[PDB]
Amino acid sequence: ISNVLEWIIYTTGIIFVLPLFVEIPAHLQWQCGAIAVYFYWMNFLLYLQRFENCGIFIVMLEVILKTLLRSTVVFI
Amino acid sequence: AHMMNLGSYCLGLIPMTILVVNIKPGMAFNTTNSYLIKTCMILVFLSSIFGYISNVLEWIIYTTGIIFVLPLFVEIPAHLQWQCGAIAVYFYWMNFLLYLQRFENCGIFIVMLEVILKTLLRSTVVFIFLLLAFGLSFYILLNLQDPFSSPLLSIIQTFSMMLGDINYRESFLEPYLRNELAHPVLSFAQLVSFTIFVPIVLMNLLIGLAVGDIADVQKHASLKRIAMQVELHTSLEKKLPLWFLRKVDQKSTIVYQEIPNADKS
Amino acid sequence: FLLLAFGLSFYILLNLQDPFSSPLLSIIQTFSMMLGDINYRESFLEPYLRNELAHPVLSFAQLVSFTIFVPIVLMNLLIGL
Repeated sequence: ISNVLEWIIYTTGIIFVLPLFVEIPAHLQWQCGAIAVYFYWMNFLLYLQRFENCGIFIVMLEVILKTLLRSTVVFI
Repeated sequence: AHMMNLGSYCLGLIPMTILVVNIKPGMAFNTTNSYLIKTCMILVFLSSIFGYISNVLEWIIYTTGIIFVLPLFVEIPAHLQWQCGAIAVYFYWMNFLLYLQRFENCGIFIVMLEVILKTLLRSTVVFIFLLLAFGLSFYILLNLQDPFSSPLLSIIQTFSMMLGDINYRESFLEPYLRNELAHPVLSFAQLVSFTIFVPIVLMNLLIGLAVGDIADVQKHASLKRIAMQVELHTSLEKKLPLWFLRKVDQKSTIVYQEIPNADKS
Repeated sequence: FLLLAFGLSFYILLNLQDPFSSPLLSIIQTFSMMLGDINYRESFLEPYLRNELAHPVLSFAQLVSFTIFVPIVLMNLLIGL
């Protein structure tokens, strides 16, 4: 749900910008930057869940995706 | 009357086809058949000014038509003119669909398409943040490789990726065996996540909206159509002068796949 | 009439490139393009890096519009019927 997203996003943001305050490998930092961006935005969708125009769209998408995961265990 | 309006638009439509089918793409503006072209050209220039959602379409189409044929009355760059010709053609025809919105055979089809497309645009703002996010993630993981250089290429590429083909599974594999692509461990994960979130689920949901609303329109389709014809005749009746009434009117008629039973209250 | 319109637009933007020479090839090509594969995203990209293809600015727009109006929405509506 939303709170492990709130966890992961911040920690990856931190790795993303530490090397101003230490020396660290450079590629690694750049690497986990990718994850930071991606999770960042997709998380941001759930904030856009609220309002009127979107507000119906996303609940639809979350529910359909949970419906997807039972299927994903059996075709996994 | 109706056809007459179409025709005013029609003697515009067949021109475009003739000019761009007959000659040619490239030439600054080219050699016989010279009359076919002169006639159609002047006819178009005149077909443009007559009148001057649907009205910004009525704006854009005419102005682009004008750029399309000015260089007979000035010197201008040639490629530019040819370029905005493309837009002119495309918008031209798609606009023409809305005139075909009227009548019976089509008359239901298109309202369906416009409504479904508006239903599409809320979705397009929210995956214009989502697909954008994916766009950038793929931007970062493989822009050693070409094409992924620069943001814009990446996002447009992923956009194309939505459709169907992945596609360009000749773009992970070969790097990976090359060992060119950095971050195998993560990147494969990225693609499996990607297919869990756009090729399959998003598409299916969009399909879901499609089916829901189209089903809803067809549920009481007949009224939408007949309300189209009555509306048109009432808003034709009011403008035309009273003395041109009965005639035409028989107020009688000699007599010498229609509408579905299943819908009911 | 609609797919014909698209056919001609792609006719004008990339008929330096082959196949788009002549109307008939173009319209049939776009027709095939409806199905699914774009497909032939090996037909914009490489020109563009070549810098062969004229009108990048507009043309990319043309393809994004195109995918908004046939691969996704039209197909889904036909599915709807």
